[PDB]
Amino acid sequence: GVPPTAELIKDEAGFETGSGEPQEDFVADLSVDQVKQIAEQKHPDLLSYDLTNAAKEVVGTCTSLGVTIE
Amino acid sequence: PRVELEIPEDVDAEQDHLDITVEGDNGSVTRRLWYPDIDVSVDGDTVVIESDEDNAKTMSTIGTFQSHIENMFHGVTEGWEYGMEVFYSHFPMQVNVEGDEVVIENFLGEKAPRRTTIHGDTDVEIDGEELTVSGPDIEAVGQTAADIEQLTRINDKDVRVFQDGVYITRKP
Amino acid sequence: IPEWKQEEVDAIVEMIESRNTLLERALDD
RNA sequence: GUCUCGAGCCCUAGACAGCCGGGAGGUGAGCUUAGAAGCAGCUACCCUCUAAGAAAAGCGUAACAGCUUACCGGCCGAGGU
Ligand SMILES: [Mg+2]
Repeated sequence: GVPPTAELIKDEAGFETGSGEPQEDFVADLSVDQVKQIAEQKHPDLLSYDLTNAAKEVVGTCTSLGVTIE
Repeated sequence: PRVELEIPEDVDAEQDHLDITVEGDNGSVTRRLWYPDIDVSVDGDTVVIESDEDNAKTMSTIGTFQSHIENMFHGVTEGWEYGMEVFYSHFPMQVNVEGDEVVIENFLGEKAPRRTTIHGDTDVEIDGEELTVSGPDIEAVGQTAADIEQLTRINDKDVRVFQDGVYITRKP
Repeated sequence: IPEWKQEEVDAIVEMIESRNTLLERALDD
């Protein structure tokens, strides 16, 4: 019953709407530990065995919005 | 080129001159396979189609002869069957088998019955809105099925509106 | 002999230690 | 239409074609929009599982659905382009 990826990002970022062009226009920002929490929740929604690979899937939506990493 | 077709155990094949006769539990089919320098013979339990010529035109008929023989094999054992469905929008169409021909009455409200003679030892059986054309000779069976569909061909009016007629549904 | 077909055999053999033709190929050696 | 000659690339580690099977998750990508979920538009076009499987090639729907596409596996077996 866990909600989609897009929502959880907007929760722990502060911003709602994305941008017309991703990566070219950075909207929000996420840290190392912040993205680690999202991967902890989605387990059945993701096919990955290790916790490492689960994060890669999540990032596959962030950069295509305008979210830099620190 | 030389092609060898191993004849099925159910089947027995004889041949004299240019005619080949193939017999099985489902009946017999005889065909005349005639083309320049293409010899078709029965060497025991194998039918041989050979020629010293190997040009495009000769190779074409050789491939054609093979399928004709393989089809005769299939027809005298498993047989050939085509399925047809009779569809009508307004006027109830009457499709029946009368002797050696299928008769279609009241087609599009016509007074005059449309009809077509059945080819060879082909059997046409109708179960309500379904028809099944079958027999050993795919030529006769395939034609009879096609003839029935062609029998309700409409030239004068828009076919997208007037679609009544028996259609080939299942092809072997 | 496509390189991907060679890299595959090596990858299969690596798992045997620890396409059907490539599986057999790996089995053989 | 057919005959002859030459060059490139592919192929028994199985080519070309056909048939069978798979064509999967993140999530309906984001934006736009009341909604648009491969397929209105703009922009991006990224990574998981894996033998493959597009941020979707052609239809399809009001939008979905659904049908095929690439792509992978099998059957077949000799030339294919
Ligand atoms: Mg007119």
